[PDB]
Amino acid sequence: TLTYDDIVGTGLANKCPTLDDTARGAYPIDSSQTYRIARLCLQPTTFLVKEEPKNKRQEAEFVPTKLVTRETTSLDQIQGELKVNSDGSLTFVEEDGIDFQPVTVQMAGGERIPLLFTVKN
Amino acid sequence: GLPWYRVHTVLINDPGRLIAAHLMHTALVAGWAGSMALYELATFDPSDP
Ligand code: CLA
Ligand code: CLA
Ligand code: CLA
Ligand code: CLA
Repeated sequence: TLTYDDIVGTGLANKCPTLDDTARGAYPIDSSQTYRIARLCLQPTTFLVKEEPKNKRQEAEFVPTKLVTRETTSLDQIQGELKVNSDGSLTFVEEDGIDFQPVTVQMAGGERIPLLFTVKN
Repeated sequence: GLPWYRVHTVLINDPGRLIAAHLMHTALVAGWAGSMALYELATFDPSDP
């Protein structure tokens, strides 16, 4: 129900679709039905950079980082056949879609650590 | 002919100019604090406590 001229600017197009609390109602998978996924979206919030542990060998760490490039982070519009193989488990094989958003978070120190948030292939 | 150590004596009386003096050795110190403070800060490494 929302137009681009209605959603542009909110920095909403980077946050993706919710499902209201009428959930927990399982989807009836067949095994007699082909089934595919439509725009699988991964909106993120927590980026943690495993701290290059100092020479000492006691539990390496996973520090929290500050986001830099505003909102250029989330990824969606991912589609792919959703396989229903033996033992009734579902396997989703992505064929294409926007999934390689390049983000750069600022580490504990002043480090600028850039990764390529992606769920490709 | 007033020798240098005697030159800072100038004031002694005239607390006015003197206030501005302490008013300085004070604005000169404070500075040095923030100063090297920045400095040390420009070099302290946190990487490992
Ligand atoms: C209410 C009475 C009162 C108060 C609170 C003070 C306070 C002070 N006097 Mg002082 N003084 C007083 C009466 C007072 N005096 C009287 C009656 C005489 C003789 C008649 C003097 C003669 C005297 C001498 C010779 C000196 C002082 C100095 C000082 C300062 C020493 C510490 C300082 O450098 O910190 C640093 C201060 C701050 C970081 C902030 C304080 C300044 C703000 C709070 C005041 C507001 C700015 C503006 C309105 C000017 C205020 C002037 C007024 C507060 C004195 C300190 C601010 C020393 C000094 O500071 O000289 C520069 C100094 O050498 N006084
Ligand atoms: C404990 C607090 C304290 C005290 C009591 C003093 C007292 C003094 N300071 Mg001072 N100062 C301080 C903290 C203090 N300062 C801090 C934190 C800074 C920031 C760096 C300064 C920066 C400063 C400057 C730029 C000057 C002073 C000066 C002075 C003197 C004013 C008149 C005079 O020199 O008397 C008599 C003072 C002496 C005869 C000098 C004694 C100092 C000796 C111990 C040092 C010997 C040489 C030096 C350590 C190494 C040489 C370096 C090279 C350039 C030759 C006075 C003795 C003025 C001064 O001429 O010398 C003090 C002056 O120009 N101060
Ligand atoms: C009011 C605001 C303010 C605040 C919050 C600070 C805070 C600080 N200053 Mg600082 N500073 C100030 C104003 C201030 N300063 C001003 C106005 C000047 C110049 C006029 C300075 C000049 C200065 C220097 C040169 C240095 C600092 C430093 C510091 C840091 C350590 C100092 C400390 O912990 O001493 C702890 C101990 C005391 C505060 C007291 C020690 C002195 C006592 C023992 C004198 C006794 C008084 C006498 C006995 C009175 C009679 C007692 C009677 C009541 C019984 C700290 C962050 C140090 C630092 O590393 O920062 C970069 C440092 O080297 N400052
Ligand atoms: C504590 C603060 C303090 C203050 C406000 C004063 C103030 C004064 N002292 Mg003095 N004095 C002090 C501490 C202080 N003194 C101490 C601790 C000592 C023994 C260590 C002396 C020994 C002394 C002597 C023998 C004489 C004075 C004299 C004086 C008066 C004029 C001298 C002058 O300014 O030379 C001018 C200062 C210079 C031209 C600076 C050059 C000297 C050195 C090379 C400078 C080095 C300091 C600078 C490079 C950086 C400072 C760093 C700081 C940490 C010291 C003046 C009222 C004179 C006086 O009034 O007659 C009795 C005098 O003859 N003082």
